[PDB]
Amino acid sequence: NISLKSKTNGSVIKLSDVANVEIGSQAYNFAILENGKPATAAAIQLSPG
Amino acid sequence: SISDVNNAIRENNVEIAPGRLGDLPAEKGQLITIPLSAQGQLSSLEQFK
Repeated sequence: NISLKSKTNGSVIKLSDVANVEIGSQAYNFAILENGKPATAAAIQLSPG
Repeated sequence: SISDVNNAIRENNVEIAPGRLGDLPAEKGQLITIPLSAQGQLSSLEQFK
């Protein structure tokens, strides 16, 4: 519902008009497959020594 | 005024940012991803003059 002033029409429009707003991952770089089934994982490393 | 000269030199030499084609999230059926860049900097004396 964010208001945005439109030059051509002269009336306020909404952000939905010029974009789709969703909730999703900040980055889409990596993905995981545990046994062919999508999942999420994190790798644990140990300090030297 | 000197501000005009400085602003013109700022804007015409802009350092456009690099990007990529077909980055995640991607459409279904995308088979090619290619980095792309755009040169926006002045090259030599002639352009600056």
